Amino acid sequence: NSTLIANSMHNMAIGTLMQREVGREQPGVLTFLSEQYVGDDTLFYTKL
Amino acid sequence: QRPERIKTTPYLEGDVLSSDSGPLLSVFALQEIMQKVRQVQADYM
Amino acid sequence: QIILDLKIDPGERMDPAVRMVAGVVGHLLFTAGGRFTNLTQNMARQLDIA
Amino acid sequence: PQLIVTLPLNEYFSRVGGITSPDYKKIGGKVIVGDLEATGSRVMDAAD
Amino acid sequence: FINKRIVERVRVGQILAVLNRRFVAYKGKMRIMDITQSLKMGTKLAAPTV
Repeated sequence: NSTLIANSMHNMAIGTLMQREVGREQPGVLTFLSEQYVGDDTLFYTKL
Repeated sequence: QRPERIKTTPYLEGDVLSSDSGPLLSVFALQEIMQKVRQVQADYM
Repeated sequence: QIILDLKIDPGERMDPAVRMVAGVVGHLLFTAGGRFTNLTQNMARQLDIA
Repeated sequence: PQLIVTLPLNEYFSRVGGITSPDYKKIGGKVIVGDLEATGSRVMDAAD
Repeated sequence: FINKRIVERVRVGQILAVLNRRFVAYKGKMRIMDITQSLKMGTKLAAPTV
């Protein structure tokens, strides 16, 4: 009864970890402007 | 055995979150200091 | 023998109310009197700003 | 028993039009699940 | 004609006669680091929203 919510929420956690690690290892190179989570699909609009 | 741990009211009684000791905290502090100095030396020339 | 300092990490975002409450707490959790100290002057300035 | 707990979240996440900036506190607008075909046109809703 | 001492015939007794500059060097047990990039390390504070 909560498959989609759980999946999108888990993807939110995954994206948070991804942003944290890319910020820690390579500071300032990539800045995230928008994050998009739907199903197992993930999208990012960023500035390089 | 020690009177200062006697609890007569439930105000000072609470849930247990975690537990630590000296042999863990000493190596934890050493690890923190070494990690800090290594990170500072690695981030800059 | 141990002095605290403020840490910032660009990869995280948090509710500013947490910072405000932490700034309130730091004024009565630590000691910076005339005998010894527990925090750096920069951390004291940050707590005052908070 | 699953429904008893999970009903309000399925109800809540149906809304659309949230802010998706990474520095925004609310996580409601981040999830695009449910934010599809609300207008009814593929070209209109996906103009981003 | 050039008024410079490019090539000179020098005796062996005065080979080491050109030691007149004062040089300053740092100990090998101390470190030298550049902190120019440390001036941009900072974080922003977001205004609270209701």
